[PDB]
Amino acid sequence: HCGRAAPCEPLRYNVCLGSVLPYGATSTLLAGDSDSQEEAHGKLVLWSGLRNAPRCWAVIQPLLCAVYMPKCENDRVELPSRTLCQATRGPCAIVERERGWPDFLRCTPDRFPEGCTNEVQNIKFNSSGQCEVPLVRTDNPKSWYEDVEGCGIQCQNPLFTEAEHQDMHSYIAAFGAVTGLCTLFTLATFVADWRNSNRYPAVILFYVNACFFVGSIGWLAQFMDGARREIVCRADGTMRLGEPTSNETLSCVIIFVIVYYALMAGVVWFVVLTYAWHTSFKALGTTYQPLSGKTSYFHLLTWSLPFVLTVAILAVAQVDGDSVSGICFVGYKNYRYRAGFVLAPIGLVLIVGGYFLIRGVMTLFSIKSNHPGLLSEKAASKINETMLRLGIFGFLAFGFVLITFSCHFYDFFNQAEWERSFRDYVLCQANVTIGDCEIKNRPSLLVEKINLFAMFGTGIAMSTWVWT
Amino acid sequence: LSAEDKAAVERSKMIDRNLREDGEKAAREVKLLLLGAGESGKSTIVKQMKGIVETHFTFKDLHFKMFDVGGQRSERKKWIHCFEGVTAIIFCVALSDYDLVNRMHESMKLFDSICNNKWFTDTSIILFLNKKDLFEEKIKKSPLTICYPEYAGSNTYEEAAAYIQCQFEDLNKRKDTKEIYTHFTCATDTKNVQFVFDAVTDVIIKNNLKDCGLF
Amino acid sequence: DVQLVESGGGLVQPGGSRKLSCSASGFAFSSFGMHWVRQAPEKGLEWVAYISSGSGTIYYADTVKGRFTISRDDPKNTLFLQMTSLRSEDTAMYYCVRSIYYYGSSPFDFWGQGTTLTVSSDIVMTQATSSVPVTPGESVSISCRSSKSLLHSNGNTYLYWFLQRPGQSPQLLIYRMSNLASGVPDRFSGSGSGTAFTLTISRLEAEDVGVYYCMQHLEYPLTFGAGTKLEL
Amino acid sequence: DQLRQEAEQLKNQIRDARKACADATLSQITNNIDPVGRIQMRTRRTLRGHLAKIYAMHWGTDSRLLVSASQDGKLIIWDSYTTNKVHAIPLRSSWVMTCAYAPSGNYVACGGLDNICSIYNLKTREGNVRVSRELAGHTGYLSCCRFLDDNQIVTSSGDTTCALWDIETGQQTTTFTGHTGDVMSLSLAPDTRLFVSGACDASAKLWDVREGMCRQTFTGHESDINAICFFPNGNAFATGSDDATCRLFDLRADQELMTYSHDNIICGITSVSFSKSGRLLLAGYDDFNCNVWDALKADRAGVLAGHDNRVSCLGVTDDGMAVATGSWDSFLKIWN
Amino acid sequence: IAQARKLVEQLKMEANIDRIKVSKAAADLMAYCEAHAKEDPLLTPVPASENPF
Ligand SMILES: CN[C@H]1CC[C@H](N(Cc2cccc(-c3ccncc3)c2)C(=O)c2sc3ccccc3c2Cl)CC1
Ligand SMILES: CC(C)CCC[C@@H](C)[C@H]1CC[C@H]2[C@@H]3CC=C4C[C@@H](O)CC[C@]4(C)[C@H]3CC[C@]12C
Repeated sequence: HCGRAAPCEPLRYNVCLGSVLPYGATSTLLAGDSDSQEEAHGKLVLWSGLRNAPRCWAVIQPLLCAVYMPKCENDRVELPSRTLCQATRGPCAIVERERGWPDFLRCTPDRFPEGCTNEVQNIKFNSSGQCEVPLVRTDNPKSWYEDVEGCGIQCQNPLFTEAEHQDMHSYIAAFGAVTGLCTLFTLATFVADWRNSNRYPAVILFYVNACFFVGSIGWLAQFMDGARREIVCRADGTMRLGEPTSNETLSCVIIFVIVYYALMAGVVWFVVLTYAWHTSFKALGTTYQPLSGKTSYFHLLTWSLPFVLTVAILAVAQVDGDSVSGICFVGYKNYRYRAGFVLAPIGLVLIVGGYFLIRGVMTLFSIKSNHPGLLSEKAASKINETMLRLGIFGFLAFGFVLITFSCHFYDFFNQAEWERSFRDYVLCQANVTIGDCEIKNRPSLLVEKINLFAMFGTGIAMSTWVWT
Repeated sequence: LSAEDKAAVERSKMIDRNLREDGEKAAREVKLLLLGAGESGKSTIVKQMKGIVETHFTFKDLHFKMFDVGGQRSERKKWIHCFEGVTAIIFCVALSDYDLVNRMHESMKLFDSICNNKWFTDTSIILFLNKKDLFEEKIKKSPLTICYPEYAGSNTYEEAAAYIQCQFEDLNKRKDTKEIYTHFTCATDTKNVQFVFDAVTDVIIKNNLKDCGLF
Repeated sequence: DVQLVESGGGLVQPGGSRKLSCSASGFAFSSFGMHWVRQAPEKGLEWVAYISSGSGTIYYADTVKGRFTISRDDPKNTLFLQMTSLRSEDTAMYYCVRSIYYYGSSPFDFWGQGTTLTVSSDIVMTQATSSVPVTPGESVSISCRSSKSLLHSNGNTYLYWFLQRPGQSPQLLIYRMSNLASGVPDRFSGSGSGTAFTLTISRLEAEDVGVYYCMQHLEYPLTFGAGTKLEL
Repeated sequence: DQLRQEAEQLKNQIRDARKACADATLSQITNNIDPVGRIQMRTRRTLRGHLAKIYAMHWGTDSRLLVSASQDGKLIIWDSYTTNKVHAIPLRSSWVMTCAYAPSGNYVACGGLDNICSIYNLKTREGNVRVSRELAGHTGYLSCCRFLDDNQIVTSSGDTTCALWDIETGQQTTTFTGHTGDVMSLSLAPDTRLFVSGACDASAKLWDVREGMCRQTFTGHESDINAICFFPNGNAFATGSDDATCRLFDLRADQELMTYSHDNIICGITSVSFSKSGRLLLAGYDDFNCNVWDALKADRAGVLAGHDNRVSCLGVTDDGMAVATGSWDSFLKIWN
Repeated sequence: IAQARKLVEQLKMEANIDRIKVSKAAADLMAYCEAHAKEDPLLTPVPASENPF
C-alpha cells in the first residue's frame, strides 16, 4: 500500500551525489516543494548543504535521493517505509533546529506508509565523510559539537591565529617567571633562618607565599615540546569538555586542582593573616597574645576550605580546557558556575578581610594616642610606618578585587554573545558551498591579559613584606 | 591499646593540659634580671619601687619579677646562661663611689663584661645612675678628673652626670639591636617604677611588632 | 589516712528514686578514677559504674545502662550515684572504690565501708572452687579458670585478687597477678599464665579467714568470680 | 713559710713517678682490634611536654621511667616506651640545674640555683607527690645531686665542696673539701664504694664515700671540666671539658691514658657517658649534635645531629637499650 | 698557712700508692671491653624482634 498514481519522466541526472542511479524513471511527487527536475536538482544541491557533519548526512542521503529522485513502476511511484524516516529524525534534527522540516519530509501515514520494500538498500553511501577547519571527525557522542552532528570542535581555539597564542604564551611566561623568582626569593629569606623564625604571623605570610609559588609552578606547566597537546587536547583531537571524563587520561584535571587549591588556600591564608594581625594589634603591649592559644584549629580550618570547595567542584564539574591561556580551569563552558565559584569566595574575603584590616588599623592608630605609658619616638615611628603600610597593602588588595570582578562580569556578558556569534559563523561555514565569512565579535584578548596581570599582581603583592 | 593504658593516656593528656595552662599563666608575667656591683645601690631601688631572691611586684596591670643575683658568690659565666630570654637587665651603678676605693672602673668593667656577653646580644639595658643626692655636692671639693684622666670641663652636676651617662652608654658594641635607657632615681615620687614600666612597654611593643612580621 | 564514707541508703518502693553520696576525705580526689561496685545479700560481687579523672570518660554495666547516672564534685570532694525506677534485683550493699591508672600503679586499693539500699559476649571469670575448709599452719593454693586469654601485647596479665573478711570491706591482696598489694604480708604469692591463675597462701594463720574474689580488668564491664570462702 | 717549695718538690716527685712507669702508648695496642666502622642512630621517639630549656635527665633502674628537669620549674617523669607522662611535679624554686632517681625507684631528688636539694616521694598513698625534705646548708649553688641508697644522697655544690647527706636526719653527715674551683659534676661507681668529682680547677679528683679522704688527683686539662662518667669496670673514667678534648683517665695507673680531639671543633663538652659494654663514648657538644666516639681508637664513629640548640644532658640506660639526649629546644630525643 | 699545711699532709698521704704498669691496665681495659661485645644493643643492633623501641 506504498504506491500512488503520478506521471513521471525519464532521468536527466544519473547520480545520488556520489552513487549511480540503478533505475531509468524519476517523479517529483514526494518533493512537495519541488515542481520540475531542474528544481529537484536545485533542492538536491540545497540539501547537499548538509555535506559537513556526515554521521547524519551519509544516512539522510538515501532519503535525499529517494524523495527527490524516486522510482516509477508503470505509473506507480514508490513511497519509503518508517525505518528510513525514523533513522534521520531524532539525532539528525539540524533541519528542525535551523530551518524546520517541511511538510514533505514530515513522514505521515499517506506520505510514508508502513511495511513495504524501500528499494534504496542497493544505493550504498560509503563515499561520505567531511569536517571543515572548525570541525574534526570524532566517533564520541560524549564529545561532539552537541548542536551539530558528525564532527566536533578541535583543541586549538578557532577565534584566533597562532600569533595570538604565541603572544599569550609570552605574556604568561613573563608573569609566571617574575612571580616565581620573587616568591622563591621570599621563600629563601624565610627558610634560610626557618630554624629560628617560627613566630606565627611571619609563618602565615610564609605559607601564603608558598601557596602562590605552587600556583606559579602550576601555571608554568607548559612551554614543553609536547605540553599543551597532552594537557588541553584530547586523543580524538577535541578540546576538553565536561572535565574530568572517566574515559580518557587525568592529565589536566590535576593541573587544574593544584592551581585552584593553590589560589583558594593562598587567599584564605591571607584573610586568616589579617584576622591574626587584628587580634594581635588588639593586645599590642601588656605581653598578652590571643593567636598562640587557638593556632592549631585556625591552621586546620584554612587547609580544609579549598579542598571542600574543589571536591564540591569535582562533584558536578563543568571544568574544561583552554588553548588561549593554556590550562584546564573551571567554567569556560558555562558562565554561571564559574561566576558563582569565583565571585562568592572573593566577595566573602573582601568584606571580612577589609573589615578586620580596618579594625586592626583603627586599633594600632588609637594605641599611639591613648596608651598610658608615653610611647618613645622609636616606637611611634615604627607604628606610624606599619599603619601607613597596612593602609597601602589594603588599598592594593581592594584594587585587585575590583579589577577581577569588573573583568569577570564583562567576560560573562561577552561569552553569552560569543556562543551565538560562533553558531552563526559555523552555519556560514556550512553555507559557503550553497550558492570566507566575517566573524561578528571576538574575545578582546587584552582583557584576559588584564585578568592574568591581576592574578600575578596579587601573587607579587604578598612579597613586599621582605622588601625592607 | 588496652583497658588501663587507655586511662594512662587520659592522665597524660590531662596533666599536659594543666602544664600548658600553668605555662600560659606564667609566661604572661615579665622577668627583670637585676645586676649591680657590690654596694652600688642595689638595696635602694628594690624597696623604693615596691642564694637567689625572687621579688615580684605589680604596677598598672603588669606582673614584674625582679631576680637579684648580687647576693651569690660563684663564677658569673657558669650560671649567667640560665637567664637568657629575660626581658630587661636593671643595671644599678653607684655614682657617688667614683672616688671611693676605682669602684667606678670596677662597675664599668662589669658593665662592659655583661653588655657584650654572647647570651645578652638581643636584650635591652635599663641602668639607674643612683645616689645623685650625695654626688651633686661631692664635686665642690674633689673634681671628676681624680677618676677620669681624659675628661676636661665644668664640675657642675648638670654636665658631670651627662658626661658619665655618655661614658657608660658608649660601651655597647652592638648599637643597632639593643637599646640603652637611663634615669636618675628621685627619692620623692613613684616615678622610678613608672620609668621601668615605660622602658619595659617600649621593648615589649618593639619585640611584639618584630614577632608580628612587620617590626 | 584516706576516709571513704557513703550515705543515702535505707529502703525504697519499686519504681522509686534515690541518690547515693560517697564522700572522700584525706587525699587528692581530683586525680582519682572512681568505681561503683555492689554486692547482693548472699551472692558474689558485680560491677555497676565507673567515672574517670576529671569527668573525661564514663562507663556503665549492661544491666544498669541508661537508668543510673554517676557525677563527681571536685571542690566539695563528693561522688553522686542517682538511681531511678528501682527493680527487685538492686537490693544490695554499695561500695565506692578508689582507682588511679598510671605505669606501676595499684588500682582498686582502698574500698569504702558502703551502704545498704533495699526495695520492698564479655569475659566470665568462672572461679571453679566454691568452698574448702583449712587448718592453720598449712599452705593452700586457690585457682580460678578464665574464659579468655588476658595476656596483652604489652606483656602484662590484667587480673586482681581481692580478699573480704567476715562483716568487712574487701581489701586489695594482689594486683597484676605478680606484685604484692601495699601493706600486705609476704605470705601471699600469685602465679600462672594465659587462662590459668593461682594464689598460693603460704603458712596460713588466723586474720586470713574470709572469701577470695579473682577479677579480670581487660575490657569493660569488669567481672568478679563466684569466689572461694576458706572455712576455719 | 717555704713548705710550699717542699709541696712542689713532692708534686714533681709524684709526676716523675707516674711518668717513669708509663710505657702506655694506648693507641699502639688498639691497632690489633677491628674498627667499629660507622654506626648511625635514628630518633625512635620524641618526648615533647616542656615550654623552656631542659637541664638534666636520669634513667631509672627500670630502664623505662626517665626523670627530666626543666626551666619553667615543672620536672615531669616521662615513660620512655609509650611517650606517656606519670607525674608533673611543680617545684618551688623555678631555677633547676640537676635531677636524680632512686635505684629502688621511689624518690626523685631535684634542686637548682638556690642551695636546696629538695627530695620528693612518688610511691606514696593519698595520691599526689610531696616535698619529703629540703636538704640546705650549701653556700654556692647545687650542681649535681646523686642517690646511693633510698637514705644517702651525695651533692656536688658550687662552693668548692661535695656533701654526703643523711635524708632521715636532714644534715651533712660527711663533707669533702679539696677543690679550689666550683665542683661542676659528680659520678658514682657501679659498686657505689667511691665517686669522682669534676671541678672548675681543670682537675678531676677521686673521693671515698666511706672514709672521706681523696686518694687520686688527675690534672692535664687547660679549661673547665663539665661532665664525668665511670667506665662500667670501675677502673677508668671519661672527662668532657671546655677545650673540646674528652679524655679517659685510669684509676689504677694514676695518669691520663689517651686523648680524644678533632681539629675543626672549638665548642665545649656538656655530658659524656659509656654504653653498657663500654666500647663507644657518647659526648654532647655545643654544635647542636652528640658525637659517638670509639673509646678504644679515638676515631669518630657517629654523629647524632637532630637538635636546633646545644645538648645540655645525656643519659644511657642501665641495660644499654637506648641513649636519651636533652637539648635546649624544649624536646628530648631517645636515640637507639 | 694551715691550708698549705693540710695540702702538704694530703700530698704526703697520696704520694705512697702502689702504681701498676699500663701494659696490664690497657690489657684489662681491652679484655673487659672485648668480653662484653655480645650484650651491647648499640654495637651490634639487635633485630626488631626483642628491641622494644
Ligand atoms: C576568562 N576569559 C574567557 C574569555 C572567553 C574565552 N572563550 C569561552 C570558551 C572557552 C572554552 C570553551 C568554550 C565552548 C565550548 C563548547 N561550545 C562552545 C564554546 C568557550 C573563548 O574564547 C571561546 S568562545 C567559543 C565558541 C565556540 C567554540 C569555542 C569557543 C572558545 Cl575557546 C575563555 C576565557
Ligand atoms: C587577595 C585578593 C586580591 C585575591 C585576588 C583574587 C584573584 C587574584 C584570584 C581569585 C580568582 C582568580 C581568577 C579565577 C579564574 C581565572 C580565569 C582564567 O582564565 C584566568 C585567571 C583567573 C582570572 C583567576 C586569576 C586569579 C584570581 C583572579
